[PDB]
Amino acid sequence: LFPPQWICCDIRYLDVSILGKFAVVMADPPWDIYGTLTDDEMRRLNIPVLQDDGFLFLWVTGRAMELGRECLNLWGYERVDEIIWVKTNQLQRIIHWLNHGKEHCLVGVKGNPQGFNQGLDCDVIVAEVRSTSHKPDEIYGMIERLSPGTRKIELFGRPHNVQPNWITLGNQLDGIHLLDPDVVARFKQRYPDGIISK
Amino acid sequence: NDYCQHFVDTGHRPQNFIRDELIRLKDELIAKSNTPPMYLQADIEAFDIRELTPKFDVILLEPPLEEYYRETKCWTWDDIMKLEIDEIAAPRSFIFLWCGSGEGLDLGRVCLRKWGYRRCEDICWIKTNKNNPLDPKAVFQRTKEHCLMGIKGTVDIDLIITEEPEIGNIEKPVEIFHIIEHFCLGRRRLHLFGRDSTIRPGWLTVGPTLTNSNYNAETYASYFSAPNSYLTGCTEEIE
Ligand SMILES: CNC(=O)[C@H]1O[C@@H](n2cnc3c(N)ncnc32)[C@H](O)[C@@H]1O
Repeated sequence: LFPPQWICCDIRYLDVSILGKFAVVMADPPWDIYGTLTDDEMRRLNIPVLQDDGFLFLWVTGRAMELGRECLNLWGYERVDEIIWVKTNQLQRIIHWLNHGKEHCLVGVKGNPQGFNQGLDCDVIVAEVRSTSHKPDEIYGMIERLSPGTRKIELFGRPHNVQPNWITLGNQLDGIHLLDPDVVARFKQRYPDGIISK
Repeated sequence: NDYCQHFVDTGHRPQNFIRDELIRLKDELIAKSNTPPMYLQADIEAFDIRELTPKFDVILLEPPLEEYYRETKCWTWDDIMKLEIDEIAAPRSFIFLWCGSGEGLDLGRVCLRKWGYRRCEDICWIKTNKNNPLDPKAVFQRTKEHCLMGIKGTVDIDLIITEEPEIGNIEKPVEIFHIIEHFCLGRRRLHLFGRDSTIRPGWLTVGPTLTNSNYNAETYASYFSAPNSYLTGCTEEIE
C-alpha cells in the first residue's frame, strides 16, 4: 500500500520479521562515536531478515565509517558504492585535523537484485543542510529512480522522513500507521494487544 | 533545487554547482623550511623499501590502480597490501593513501590497519564535469576519489573540488600537497609512486617512471640532523 507508513518503536526490540522483504533498506543509526546504540546492539540488529535481494543505504560518521562496514558485512552485504552528501548553505557554498564538508552513506548489495536502474544518479549529493541529524530529501528520489515502485524501509527515521513506498521505524515517530494488509495482519498476529517490549 | 534530478535531466553533476585572514605566512614558513626536492627511480615491487631512510613523518601513497585506466604496470590491492610500509614509518607518523572509488575504499582501510594506522580523515576529491555534461558492481555513476589519512603513534576542509581530468590523465590534484603541508606534521615526507611531474620541494619522491634520481640516504638524512630533527615544517629555520 503505497502511502507513508510508520511504527514508533525501539528497533532493538521490535520483531521486524512481521514486516516482509524490501528492495531497499536505509538506516541513519545513532552510532556510539544522545540516545545511542552500542556496537554490539548495532551488530545484533536483525537487518538480515529484511531483504533477500536489494540494496542497503547506511549513513556513517567518524569511526562508524569502519564500524558501519563491519555491520554491513556481518549483515551479509557487499559495499559497492559510497554516496557523499556535500553540505551547502542557501547560497550553494560549503558549510579534528580537518573541517568536515560532507557526510557519507555506504551502499551495500545483498543477493542478486534484478530490474534496478543502476547508473542513473551519480554518487555526490549537493543539498541544503536543514535540521540537525536530518539527511537530505534527494536520497529518496535517487532511491526511487534506482528502484521505482518497490517497497522500502527506513530505520531510525523521524516524522519528516515518512515517504510513500516507505515504512519508517523510529522511537520519535507518533504511534503506528500501517496500511499494507499483509503487514497489518502479521502485526496483529504478533502483537494482538499492540505492545512491544521484548 | 534538486541537483540529483537535475543531473539525470542534463548530465551536469551536482558538484558543478558548488560555488568556491591571509593564512599566507604559514605557506611562506613551509617554503622556507622545505628540504630541496629529492627523487629516486625505483621499481617498488622489486625494491627493498628499507633502503629508504630515515623513517618518514609523512607518507603519501599513490599506487596506480587499474581503475585509473578505464579508457586505457597497474597495482592490485594484493600488491599494495604487501608493501612493508610499517618498516619505514616513524613511530608517530601520518599516511595519505589514494584509494580510488571502488574496492579500494575497503581494501585501503585494511592496508592502513595492517601497517599500524587508524584512519582520522577521509578526504574526497570531487570531480566536476562543467566541460563535458563503469564498474559492474556500481549502483551509481562514480564522480569522486578518496584519499584516506591515517595516524599512528601518539584550516583546511576534507574536500577537493576540481574538474574531471581528461582521459588517460592519472594526476591527482596538487591540492592534496597543500592540505598535507598545512598540517605541519614534520619534514620527512615520502611520496611513493610519484612521477617527474609530482616532484616538489620538501618531498622525497620514489617511483618507477622517474627518469632521473638524486637521492642519497646520507645527504637526505643530513637535512634532519640536529638541531633540525623535530621541526614541524612550519617553524622558522634554526640559525
Ligand atoms: C540520527 N537519527 C537518530 O538517531 C534517530 O534514531 C532514534 N533512535 C535512537 N535510538 C533508537 C532505538 N533504539 N529505536 C528506535 N529509534 C531510535 C533517535 O531518537 C532519533 O530519532
